[PDB]
Amino acid sequence: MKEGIHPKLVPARIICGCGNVIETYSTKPEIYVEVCSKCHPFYTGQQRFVDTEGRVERFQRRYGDSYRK
Amino acid sequence: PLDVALKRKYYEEVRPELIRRFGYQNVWEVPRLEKVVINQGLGEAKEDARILEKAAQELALITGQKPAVTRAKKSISNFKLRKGMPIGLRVTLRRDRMWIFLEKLLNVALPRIRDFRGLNPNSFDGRGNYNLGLREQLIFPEITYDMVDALRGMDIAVVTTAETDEEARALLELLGFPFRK
Amino acid sequence: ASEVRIKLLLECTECKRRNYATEKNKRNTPNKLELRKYCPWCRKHTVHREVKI
Amino acid sequence: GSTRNGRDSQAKRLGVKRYEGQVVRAGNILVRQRGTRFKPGKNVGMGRDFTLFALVDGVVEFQDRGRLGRYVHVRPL
Amino acid sequence: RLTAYERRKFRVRNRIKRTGRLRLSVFRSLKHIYAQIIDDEKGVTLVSASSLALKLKGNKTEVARQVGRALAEKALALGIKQVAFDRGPYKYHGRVKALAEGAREGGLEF
Amino acid sequence: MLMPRRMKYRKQQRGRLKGATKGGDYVAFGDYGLVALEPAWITAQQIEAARVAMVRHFRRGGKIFIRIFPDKPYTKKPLEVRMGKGKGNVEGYVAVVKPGRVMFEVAGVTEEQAMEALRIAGHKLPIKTKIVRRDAYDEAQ
RNA sequence: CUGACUGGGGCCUGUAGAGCACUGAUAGGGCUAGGGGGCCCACCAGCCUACCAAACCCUGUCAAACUCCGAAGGGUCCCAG
RNA sequence: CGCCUCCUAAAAGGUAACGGAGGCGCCCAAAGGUCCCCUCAGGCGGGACGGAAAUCCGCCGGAGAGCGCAAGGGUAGAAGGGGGCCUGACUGCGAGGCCUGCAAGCCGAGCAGGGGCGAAAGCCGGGCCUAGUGAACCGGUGGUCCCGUGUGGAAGGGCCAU
RNA sequence: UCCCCCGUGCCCAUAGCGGCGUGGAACCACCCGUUCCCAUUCCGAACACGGAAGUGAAACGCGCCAGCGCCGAUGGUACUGGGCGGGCGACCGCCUGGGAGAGUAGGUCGGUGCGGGGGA
RNA sequence: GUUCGGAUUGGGGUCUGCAACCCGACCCCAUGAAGCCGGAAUCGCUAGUAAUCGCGGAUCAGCCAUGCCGCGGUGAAUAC
RNA sequence: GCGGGGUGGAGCAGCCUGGUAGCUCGUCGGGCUCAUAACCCGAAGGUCGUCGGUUCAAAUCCGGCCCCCGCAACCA
Ligand SMILES: [Mg+2]
Ligand SMILES: [Mg+2]
Ligand SMILES: [Mg+2]
Ligand SMILES: [Mg+2]
Ligand SMILES: [Mg+2]
Ligand SMILES: [Mg+2]
Ligand SMILES: [Mg+2]
Ligand SMILES: [Mg+2]
Ligand SMILES: [Mg+2]
Ligand SMILES: [Mg+2]
Ligand SMILES: [Mg+2]
Ligand SMILES: [Mg+2]
Ligand SMILES: [Mg+2]
Ligand SMILES: [Mg+2]
Ligand SMILES: [Mg+2]
Ligand SMILES: [Mg+2]
Ligand SMILES: [Mg+2]
Ligand SMILES: [Mg+2]
Ligand SMILES: [Mg+2]
Ligand SMILES: [Mg+2]
Ligand SMILES: [Mg+2]
Ligand SMILES: [Mg+2]
Ligand SMILES: [Mg+2]
Ligand SMILES: [Mg+2]
Ligand SMILES: [Mg+2]
Ligand SMILES: [Mg+2]
Ligand SMILES: [Mg+2]
Ligand SMILES: [Mg+2]
Ligand SMILES: [Mg+2]
Ligand SMILES: [Mg+2]
Ligand SMILES: [Mg+2]
Ligand SMILES: [Mg+2]
Ligand SMILES: [Mg+2]
Ligand SMILES: [Mg+2]
Ligand SMILES: [Mg+2]
Ligand SMILES: [Mg+2]
Ligand SMILES: [Mg+2]
Ligand SMILES: [Mg+2]
Ligand SMILES: [Mg+2]
Ligand SMILES: [Mg+2]
Ligand SMILES: [Mg+2]
Ligand SMILES: [Mg+2]
Ligand SMILES: [Mg+2]
Ligand SMILES: [Mg+2]
Ligand SMILES: [Mg+2]
Ligand SMILES: [Mg+2]
Ligand SMILES: [Mg+2]
Ligand SMILES: [Mg+2]
Ligand SMILES: [Mg+2]
Ligand SMILES: [Mg+2]
Ligand SMILES: [Mg+2]
Ligand SMILES: [Mg+2]
Ligand SMILES: [Mg+2]
Ligand SMILES: [Mg+2]
Ligand SMILES: [Mg+2]
Ligand SMILES: [Mg+2]
Ligand SMILES: [Mg+2]
Ligand SMILES: [Mg+2]
Ligand SMILES: [Mg+2]
Ligand SMILES: [Mg+2]
Ligand SMILES: [Mg+2]
Ligand SMILES: [Mg+2]
Ligand SMILES: [Mg+2]
Ligand SMILES: [Mg+2]
Ligand SMILES: [Mg+2]
Ligand SMILES: [Mg+2]
Ligand SMILES: [Mg+2]
Ligand SMILES: [Mg+2]
Ligand SMILES: [Mg+2]
Ligand SMILES: [Mg+2]
Ligand SMILES: [Mg+2]
Ligand SMILES: [Mg+2]
Ligand SMILES: [Mg+2]
Ligand SMILES: [Mg+2]
Ligand SMILES: [Mg+2]
Ligand SMILES: [Mg+2]
Ligand SMILES: [Mg+2]
Ligand SMILES: [Mg+2]
Ligand SMILES: [Mg+2]
Ligand SMILES: [Mg+2]
Ligand SMILES: [Mg+2]
Ligand SMILES: [Mg+2]
Ligand SMILES: [Mg+2]
Ligand SMILES: [Mg+2]
Ligand SMILES: [Mg+2]
Ligand SMILES: [Mg+2]
Ligand SMILES: [Mg+2]
Ligand SMILES: [Mg+2]
Ligand SMILES: [Mg+2]
Ligand SMILES: [Mg+2]
Ligand SMILES: [Mg+2]
Ligand SMILES: [Mg+2]
Ligand SMILES: [Mg+2]
Ligand SMILES: [Mg+2]
Ligand SMILES: [Mg+2]
Ligand SMILES: [Mg+2]
Ligand SMILES: [Mg+2]
Ligand SMILES: [Mg+2]
Ligand SMILES: [Mg+2]
Ligand SMILES: [Mg+2]
Ligand SMILES: [Mg+2]
Ligand SMILES: [Mg+2]
Ligand SMILES: [Mg+2]
Ligand SMILES: [Mg+2]
Ligand SMILES: [Mg+2]
Ligand SMILES: [Mg+2]
Ligand SMILES: [Mg+2]
Ligand SMILES: [Mg+2]
Ligand SMILES: [Mg+2]
Ligand SMILES: [Mg+2]
Ligand SMILES: [Mg+2]
Ligand SMILES: [Mg+2]
Ligand SMILES: [Mg+2]
Ligand SMILES: [Mg+2]
Ligand SMILES: [Mg+2]
Ligand SMILES: [Mg+2]
Ligand SMILES: [Mg+2]
Ligand SMILES: [Mg+2]
Ligand SMILES: [Mg+2]
Ligand SMILES: [Mg+2]
Ligand SMILES: [Mg+2]
Ligand SMILES: [Mg+2]
Ligand SMILES: [Mg+2]
Ligand SMILES: [Mg+2]
Ligand SMILES: [Mg+2]
Ligand SMILES: [Zn+2]
Ligand SMILES: [Zn+2]
Repeated sequence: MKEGIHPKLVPARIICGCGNVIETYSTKPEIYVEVCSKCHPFYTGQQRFVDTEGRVERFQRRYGDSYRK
Repeated sequence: PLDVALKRKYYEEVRPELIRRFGYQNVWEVPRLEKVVINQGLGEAKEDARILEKAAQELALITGQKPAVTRAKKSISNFKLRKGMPIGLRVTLRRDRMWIFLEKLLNVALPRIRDFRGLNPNSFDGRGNYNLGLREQLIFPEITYDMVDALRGMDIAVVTTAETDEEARALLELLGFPFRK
Repeated sequence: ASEVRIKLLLECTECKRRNYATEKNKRNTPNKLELRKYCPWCRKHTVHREVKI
Repeated sequence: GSTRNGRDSQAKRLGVKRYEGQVVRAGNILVRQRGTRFKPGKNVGMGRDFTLFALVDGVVEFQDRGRLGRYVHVRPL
Repeated sequence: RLTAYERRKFRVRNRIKRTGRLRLSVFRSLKHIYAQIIDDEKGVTLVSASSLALKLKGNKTEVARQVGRALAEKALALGIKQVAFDRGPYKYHGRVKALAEGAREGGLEF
Repeated sequence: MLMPRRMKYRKQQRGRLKGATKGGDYVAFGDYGLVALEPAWITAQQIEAARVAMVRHFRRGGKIFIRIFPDKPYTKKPLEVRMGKGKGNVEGYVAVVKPGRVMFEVAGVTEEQAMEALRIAGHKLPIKTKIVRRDAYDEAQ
């Protein structure tokens, strides 16, 4: 490479909020992230976060079977 | 040269599994990465504040490599464009710096992305190459909220040595690209 | 040759004689022309300078 | 009734000046042309307006080298 | 459909012929470096020299300088003195520059 | 009626009418044809007259093929002017037609239906004509 | 003896004719963006088109200022009458 | 009404009309010299803001792009695009020819002076080319130190340049 | 004197597009590195250097196939130099010498010079 | 454009009523619009008044009442 | 035949000197008035006669066609 135009690469410490640490190289020796590959919802198989909804509607009402027949 | 995780992972896990699925008879027949090119079609800096050392300083931190200018090929009325006007940046990553960038890209960037639901399956060249877009450069780890004046994403082109989308798809998924469908 | 594209001379900066005549666009090139040319008097090259025609 | 036309230019008398097998002196003009219809070959100069002329005393020869164009030569006598 | 290698090759070679000299054309491969002096008026090679024919050693650059002093050595024996350097697609530098300088010390004129 | 939709040049020199046709000399589409026996500039006004006549016989039915087209611009100086002051103005368009061309071909019609419209068509033309039907010679070109 | 003309030989040319490869023109057919039209929609797509019609392919044609071709001739130089 | 391009023009050159069409009366200090490197328009596919069209990746694409400006010719085996160093957009000449009634117009190898680029072979006396122009008379201006009306100067003229 | 490869020419698509197959001992290429010379409007991609673990995957070279491209007769015609007739013309004929273009048959998946390196 | 402002909507509940789709009120989670003091123009009030604050009642199952009829708390400026 | 011209609904600018469409009236919504006018406050509407070309870009520069105004059309 040309000298004096290039940011310098060093061993880097990317930290996640799950406590995943990643061994890599970067222009900054230490970085923290909010999220990573090791914990993300879409990422971890199909960990369907806050909603394992299945909708639930619309057959789902069912309140109740008390209307007469 | 540098030992890094993805570069290592390619030879160790990606290489053999690929030779499995498609049964190549030559080591060079099997899919490789050649280059990842990063681009910022910018052009918001056509006239206005054609001082984009702020984004060249950005891209230089993201990739550890000084971007080059792109300039207008032809003048355009509707775009307010003088021929030769400075309208974008482009850095070409090969070899070690290519891996290191993809490494941070796959492990960090795409996760930090707004409502990420997987890379687009269909952005495949037809000749086995792949392209994707970013709305924000904050998506990376080396760019804090502080050091930015404005939102500026980018174009990302990854070239394979593959011939079909299918070998390309496999090479990239095996490396660690998250596809929705 | 025009109103903006003027004619001019080059004066040898050493012996002060004019040995070459040419033109320029005085809007595109407001400074005086400076060029090295063979001066037939000094018998060598000399910086020649644009002077009024 | 009137014409918005009327004009044309002076003819320029272009073309080959010396044909193959003709004896020429150094300097003789061989071909007058607009662009390189013919190309200078051995012993043949080309001037700023494409004019092919002989560099040595001798005899003219033409050669048609396909996609390489047509060439004029002078062979020393 | 030509390539930069091919075009550059013609580009310098065409300018060399026009000056009518004998051409000292140089081939440089990954291992070896060859050189032949050609009379283009006959389509004919008049003298040659190559590392591969001289069975020479290691350092490509010194190897070049040596195949150079060689080519001249055989050359002056045939009366050849004036000649012109065909740097082909190769930038005048490194291995090729070295062969050239070898030819010069040998007394070949250019 | 027929005329070019646009052209590189507005006015065309007159030229000649020597020789038999260069082509157009064999039946190519329909069942019967009308062929020119002598040279002429056939005007668009005649071609349309001849065409209309043929559709007028058929009423409902048939298909008419026009194999000539008026692309040559026709010039005339304004009435009562003297020679000079430039070329006349374009006033109409003509089809340059030499001996042996098929100008019109018909299809989808009885033979008497075709002989007759081609005949009636023929009267509308400034030249002599011969009616011909498709032969293996036509087939073989 | 070098001339008009003539014989052989080389080189030069873009006409007659022809051709549609380029620039344009061009009739019908195929295929098919774009619109127009008729169904169904405003949830945004769809379907039919004896409608006008790009580009492409086919058949068939036109051109002083079109040429993938291309004569007979003509010009010039050498040797000879 | 002068100049350039095309056709008419009958395949050398030339060729008329109040025949058919267009352009010029500029421009560039780089759009010049040279060394080094580079290859277009367009089509399909892929890509945040991004559109028919900005910039990015791939594949096909001999030239349909580009070459300041009209047209023709030429041209990527560059005359097109980028960069470095530069001013040959030279002084003194010019063998030999194109064209041609004259006068003009044009092309030019080579020798010398002093230079520019190049390792060099070499190239360079402006520009891919063909328009961008005006003979002489009269005078202005810088230089030259040639004549100077008895003599020394001067006045005024000659010569080179504009 | 024959075969293969590396150079460098000539002929200027009968040499090209596509498809299939083949070659790594040798040569060539990719290749292994980026210390050094040198280099990127960023990138050792290019150019360049020092190399020799692998591979003929890309490239290249060598063969095969006529789908495209390219070449293409014989015959006949158009036209025509010169010589004659015919028509009021537009135009049309005969004689002698010359003779296309289209198309048809058909050919083509190159030939050859010189110098190197290897093999018989 | 905020701990200002509380429209718009999404989701979930209570109640009245035979019945709240058109078409009720209320509660809760989330959404958090216009609006930075209002163009030409124009209204009310002379003292316990104007301004500001809450409370009740009639109608009435519930209620689209921010309307109306009353009631007190605090409480001015100014009239040449 | 020569010169000038076509721009919201009416009538004129902008064109020469390419990038930006303006003025008065009129229309529409509001205000004053019992009401109307006038007057006051806001607001809509020209894709520049066409088709072609030059340009990076055309109301503007160049060509074609169309319609309008003015002048000419003489010795005969
Ligand atoms: Mg895809
Ligand atoms: Mg960030
Ligand atoms: Mg690929
Ligand atoms: Mg008139
Ligand atoms: Mg006129
Ligand atoms: Mg004329
Ligand atoms: Mg003339
Ligand atoms: Mg003339
Ligand atoms: Mg002419
Ligand atoms: Mg000629
Ligand atoms: Mg020259
Ligand atoms: Mg020149
Ligand atoms: Mg020959
Ligand atoms: Mg020769
Ligand atoms: Mg040979
Ligand atoms: Mg005539
Ligand atoms: Mg007539
Ligand atoms: Mg006429
Ligand atoms: Mg008229
Ligand atoms: Mg006339
Ligand atoms: Mg006329
Ligand atoms: Mg008519
Ligand atoms: Mg005909
Ligand atoms: Mg008749
Ligand atoms: Mg045919
Ligand atoms: Mg004699
Ligand atoms: Mg003679
Ligand atoms: Mg003679
Ligand atoms: Mg003769
Ligand atoms: Mg003809
Ligand atoms: Mg055509
Ligand atoms: Mg065809
Ligand atoms: Mg004709
Ligand atoms: Mg012609
Ligand atoms: Mg012709
Ligand atoms: Mg001939
Ligand atoms: Mg002639
Ligand atoms: Mg002759
Ligand atoms: Mg002859
Ligand atoms: Mg004789
Ligand atoms: Mg003049
Ligand atoms: Mg001519
Ligand atoms: Mg001619
Ligand atoms: Mg001629
Ligand atoms: Mg002449
Ligand atoms: Mg004019
Ligand atoms: Mg420059
Ligand atoms: Mg240049
Ligand atoms: Mg330069
Ligand atoms: Mg492209
Ligand atoms: Mg695209
Ligand atoms: Mg988009
Ligand atoms: Mg785009
Ligand atoms: Mg071009
Ligand atoms: Mg220097
Ligand atoms: Mg002379
Ligand atoms: Mg003369
Ligand atoms: Mg002249
Ligand atoms: Mg020198
Ligand atoms: Mg030097
Ligand atoms: Mg010279
Ligand atoms: Mg230029
Ligand atoms: Mg010029
Ligand atoms: Mg001149
Ligand atoms: Mg006088
Ligand atoms: Mg006079
Ligand atoms: Mg004087
Ligand atoms: Mg004196
Ligand atoms: Mg005196
Ligand atoms: Mg004294
Ligand atoms: Mg004296
Ligand atoms: Mg004195
Ligand atoms: Mg004096
Ligand atoms: Mg004096
Ligand atoms: Mg002078
Ligand atoms: Mg070879
Ligand atoms: Mg060979
Ligand atoms: Mg092949
Ligand atoms: Mg193999
Ligand atoms: Mg192969
Ligand atoms: Mg090997
Ligand atoms: Mg092996
Ligand atoms: Mg190695
Ligand atoms: Mg280093
Ligand atoms: Mg070292
Ligand atoms: Mg490398
Ligand atoms: Mg292979
Ligand atoms: Mg190669
Ligand atoms: Mg075969
Ligand atoms: Mg041929
Ligand atoms: Mg043929
Ligand atoms: Mg024949
Ligand atoms: Mg005759
Ligand atoms: Mg005949
Ligand atoms: Mg005959
Ligand atoms: Mg015969
Ligand atoms: Mg012919
Ligand atoms: Mg033939
Ligand atoms: Mg073949
Ligand atoms: Mg050999
Ligand atoms: Mg051998
Ligand atoms: Mg807000
Ligand atoms: Mg309700
Ligand atoms: Mg709030
Ligand atoms: Mg607001
Ligand atoms: Mg505030
Ligand atoms: Mg308030
Ligand atoms: Mg208020
Ligand atoms: Mg008021
Ligand atoms: Mg009161
Ligand atoms: Mg109550
Ligand atoms: Mg109540
Ligand atoms: Mg309500
Ligand atoms: Mg209340
Ligand atoms: Mg108006
Ligand atoms: Mg004006
Ligand atoms: Mg203006
Ligand atoms: Mg109103
Ligand atoms: Mg009113
Ligand atoms: Mg344009
Ligand atoms: Mg505008
Ligand atoms: Mg326009
Ligand atoms: Mg336009
Ligand atoms: Mg107009
Ligand atoms: Mg009058
Ligand atoms: Zn994590
Ligand atoms: Zn001097």
